[PDB]
Amino acid sequence: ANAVKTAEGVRAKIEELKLNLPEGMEFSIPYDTAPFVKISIEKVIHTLLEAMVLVFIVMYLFLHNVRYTLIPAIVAPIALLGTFTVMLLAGFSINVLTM
Amino acid sequence: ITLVLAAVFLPMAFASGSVGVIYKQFTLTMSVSILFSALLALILTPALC
Amino acid sequence: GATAKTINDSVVTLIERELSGVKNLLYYSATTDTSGTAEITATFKPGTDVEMAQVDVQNKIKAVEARLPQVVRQQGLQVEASSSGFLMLVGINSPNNQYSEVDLSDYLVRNVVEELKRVEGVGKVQSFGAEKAMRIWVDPNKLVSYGL
Amino acid sequence: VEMAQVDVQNKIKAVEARLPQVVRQQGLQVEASSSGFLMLVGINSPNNQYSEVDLSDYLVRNVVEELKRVEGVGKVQSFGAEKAMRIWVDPNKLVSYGLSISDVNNAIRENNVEIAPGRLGDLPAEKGQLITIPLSAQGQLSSLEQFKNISLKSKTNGSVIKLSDVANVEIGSQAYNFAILENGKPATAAAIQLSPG
Amino acid sequence: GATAKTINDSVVTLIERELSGVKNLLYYSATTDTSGTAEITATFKPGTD
Amino acid sequence: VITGITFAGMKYWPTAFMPEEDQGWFMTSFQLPSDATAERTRNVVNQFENNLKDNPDVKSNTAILGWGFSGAGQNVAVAFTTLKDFKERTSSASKMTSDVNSSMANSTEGETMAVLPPAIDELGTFSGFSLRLQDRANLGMPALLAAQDELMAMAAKNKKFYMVWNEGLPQGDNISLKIDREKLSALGVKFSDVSDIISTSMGSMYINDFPNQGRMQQVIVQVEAKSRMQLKDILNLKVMGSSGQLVSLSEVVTPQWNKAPQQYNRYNGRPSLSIAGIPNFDTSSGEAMREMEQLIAKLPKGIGYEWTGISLQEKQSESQMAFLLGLSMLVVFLVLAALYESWAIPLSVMLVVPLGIFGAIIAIMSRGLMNDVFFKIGLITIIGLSAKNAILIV
Amino acid sequence: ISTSMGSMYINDFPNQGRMQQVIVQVEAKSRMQLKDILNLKVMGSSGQL
Amino acid sequence: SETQHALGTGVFGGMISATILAIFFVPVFFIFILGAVEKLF
Repeated sequence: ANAVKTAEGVRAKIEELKLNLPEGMEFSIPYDTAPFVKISIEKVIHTLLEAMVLVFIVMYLFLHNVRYTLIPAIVAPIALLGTFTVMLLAGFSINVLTM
Repeated sequence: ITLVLAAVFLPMAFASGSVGVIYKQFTLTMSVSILFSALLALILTPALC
Repeated sequence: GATAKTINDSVVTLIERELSGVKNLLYYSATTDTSGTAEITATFKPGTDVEMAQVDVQNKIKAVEARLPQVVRQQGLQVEASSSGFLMLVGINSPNNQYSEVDLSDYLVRNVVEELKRVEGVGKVQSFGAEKAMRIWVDPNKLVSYGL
Repeated sequence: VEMAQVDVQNKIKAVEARLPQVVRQQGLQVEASSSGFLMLVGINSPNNQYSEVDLSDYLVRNVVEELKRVEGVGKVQSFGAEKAMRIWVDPNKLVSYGLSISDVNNAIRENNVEIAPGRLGDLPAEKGQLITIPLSAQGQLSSLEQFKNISLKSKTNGSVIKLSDVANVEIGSQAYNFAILENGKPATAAAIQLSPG
Repeated sequence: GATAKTINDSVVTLIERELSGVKNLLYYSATTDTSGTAEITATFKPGTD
Repeated sequence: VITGITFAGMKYWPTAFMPEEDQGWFMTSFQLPSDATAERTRNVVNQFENNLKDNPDVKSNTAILGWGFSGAGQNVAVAFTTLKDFKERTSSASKMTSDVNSSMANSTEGETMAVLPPAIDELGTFSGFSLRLQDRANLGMPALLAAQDELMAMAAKNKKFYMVWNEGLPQGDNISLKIDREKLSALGVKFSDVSDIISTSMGSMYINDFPNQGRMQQVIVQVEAKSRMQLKDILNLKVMGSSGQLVSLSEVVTPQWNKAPQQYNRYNGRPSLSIAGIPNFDTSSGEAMREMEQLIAKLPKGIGYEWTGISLQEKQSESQMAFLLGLSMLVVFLVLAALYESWAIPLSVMLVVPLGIFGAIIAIMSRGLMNDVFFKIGLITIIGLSAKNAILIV
Repeated sequence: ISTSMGSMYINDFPNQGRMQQVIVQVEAKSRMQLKDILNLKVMGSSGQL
Repeated sequence: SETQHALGTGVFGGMISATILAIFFVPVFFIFILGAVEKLF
């Protein structure tokens, strides 16, 4: 099962039950491990974007022109989109290792 | 080069234990990425140039 | 009705012997204490169907049911999928102390635990409290004095 | 086979409570077909020193467990009798003291019992408790002499007697229906199957 | 030979407590009437075995 | 020469399995001695909370008293300490674990171990090596515990480990009443009476359900807490007799105190004891486990060991590195031979892999990173990329 | 009739760490002929076998 | 960042060394291997 889905469902249901709580009783979530997963995924995505930017700068300083560099640049996103399609077809998930 | 790089990653996908699952992600992702990039290199880049 | 040693001798050892047949079994361990219960955890090969393993342990553990102590048979054995870690801790607390631990636990079990189990993907909800019940604290001296 | 067996288990559970009490006590044994057979390992007593029950006990306690430690060995199954305690009562002696077999059953059922262990200092506990200690008692009997010393009361005259007086107590077979002989002498055998794949 | 309330309190609720935590469940209903019989139905997600 | 240096570095450099990362929370386990009530464990947990109140780096601190990942009882507690966000927090959670251990070692009654979350979501409960010390020659539980004491003594004087301990309930004392059946029958008291008065003295007994506020709840009858706190209370439980004169238990039961294990653990069908350890910094998880094996080698005959959890997977990973790294190169050689219709041209392309390893191995050495799975993946990637570069010219 | 001629399972006892059945039956010498069976004595309310 | 460092340092060093040493060794490997093969047969 996916941790993020379970955590969001638990929190949504708790929010729903806050209406029926008797006065003087309060809910709390002292310990949740869900956020770190999102933080790690976002950090990996940011690192990927920085890698694309650096690769583009490298191809620019060697090819000397934006027109030349745009040709190889657009290959990368399309290949990754195809990989996303293949991951959906096979059953793999978006995890830190895949990214 | 495409075939070499794609073939390099396959063997470690069939490993045993947790490391097998760990290596499967990298093998699938990188091999499919390289194959799609090679397909685009012989298809899109010629027309773009 | 048994001490840790007795449970180990007549329950844990008997049950653990049937694990050899189970397919895709990596290792198996067992733990018992002076609590009247024993837990046998079997680990399987990475990347395997948990439900199939559960049913194939349930089938194998019946070989010793006849040989298992007669007292153990009635209570039965529970085979279930096990996770080693927690995901969320949902708590109820009273800032004003209006409700005590007993009342908070009773409310949590009555109105929340079942609802949380309904959440998508939830595997288990372990409540560290208890429900309310009628406790009769008997004094042996009075009973023996009255002949009861 | 696993799912067929599970379905059988699930369906037979409905009518378990309506079965005879003795049948429920001994239990219903559900098992799929072998589907695997590697070899048979047998123990025999050429000297005739030991009986079938002793051979089966020595196979179960000292041999069966080790034989499953070999790679590829699974479901080692014995074909021998299981030891048990047996009380052979004498009706003539039973009526000599005016007793009945039901009295013997009641006496053995009452004197031989399991005492529930507990903990001194268990929760809830009186404030100021410093130590909690487990405590247990032995109610069951483990030796023949204890079972022979079970006390009964003569109904005719009231003189206390013992289960030894009205019965012979010995460790024998749980059932005597089947016997196994190797070349005409006591023996036991166990089938060793093959683990899947 | 009992009221609907007795069966609901002593039979339906107890089973429903455990029946909530079953995989692939979509919903579950329970019905008790004045015949001594109670029926608890559990509808699972499509495609479940 | 370069190939020889690479081979030596690959063989003799320390190895690990997975780098550890700060996930923003840690776990503290408290294990008071066996003769401990809830009050003492509560006092220890309260001291831990009080110490953690001064830290400006702790967001939430929940404590579960009575439950532990290794056992359950009145001397076991587990506390979850959540840590604030890294941007607003400068503590390096490992430093908090170390500081908690140091603070709780000096003035606490029982063991208090603060540990980091495991690298993998469901492999183990701590961040360290887990081992099972097994009695493989029917040496007996006391012999296994003596071996366990010896091993702890040897591990406490080694620099390759930070803290090695045993995860489980401790050995403890017990009372074993012996009912004198001879005097029991002489006084005319029925055995069932004693078996039922002792059994119900300290044990909860459920009877029936009752409706409260529309819910069926249990009805439990138990002896009052005052009469089940001391041995004299139970031993003064009078029982009826044939003559009609009450007889106390003390007349018929002889108390006996004996020391024995409170928890029984078995691993792979053998009696076993579970041991956890945290490797010391400048030592990898493989280096620590190697010396753990060496230390266990000198233990008494008949005692074996077996790694479990994330140690067994680490060994599994280390074992198949050679086969994977050889078969990958063989696959590249075969593919190149198939493509270029030669057996010598692929050989030239396949002689650059050692150069690729030369530079990666030394980079990880310079940065101080161990030989983990990520390093192996990088090695495979370099095998591919060096072949690409060689092919471009060849 | 069930206990004298049929095996009666009453409880279990510990033999060297293994729980084993305890059974009661009549001796062999007293259950080989029909005459002995017809002489089996049953307790009565009046107190006479 | 620990996982990123572990995944990156080794491959960084390996690629640098591979490129720098290969650009000068692969011609040497080719000449030596091809000459030896031709001479042998």
